[PDB]
Amino acid sequence: MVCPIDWRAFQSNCYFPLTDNKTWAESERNCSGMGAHLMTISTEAEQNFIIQFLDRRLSYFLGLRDENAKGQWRWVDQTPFNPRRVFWHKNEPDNSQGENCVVLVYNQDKWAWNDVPCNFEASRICKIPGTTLNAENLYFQS
Repeated sequence: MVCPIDWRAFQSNCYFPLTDNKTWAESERNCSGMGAHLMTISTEAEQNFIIQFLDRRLSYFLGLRDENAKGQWRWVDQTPFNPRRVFWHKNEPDNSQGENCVVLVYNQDKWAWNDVPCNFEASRICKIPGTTLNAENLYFQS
């Protein structure tokens, strides 16, 4: 909720969109170190509000990880797989195989989850919890 500079405060979380080129592995790697995680869509509002900050052309990595077509859809954050909230793009062929990580892509003029090889580089969203309250002496040291 309280976050540095341009982190979009929403509810209790903060979401920062990046248009740089990173793999899902590197985006998870560059995130988390900031106390944040990749864009983990907890609510349909998380989605519908973040796509207002996202550019209608880039594809932004989400925190949904599967690591071998295991069926282990988990958000790298804490958020479990939302059974009521699965926003697939469509019956999308793409190229997804092996490791599969969903991104928010604007295609067919619709924002939706598109799962792509996590070794692919694309844009990303980083989400940090309102942990700034805990970072009082923490960041005072750091």
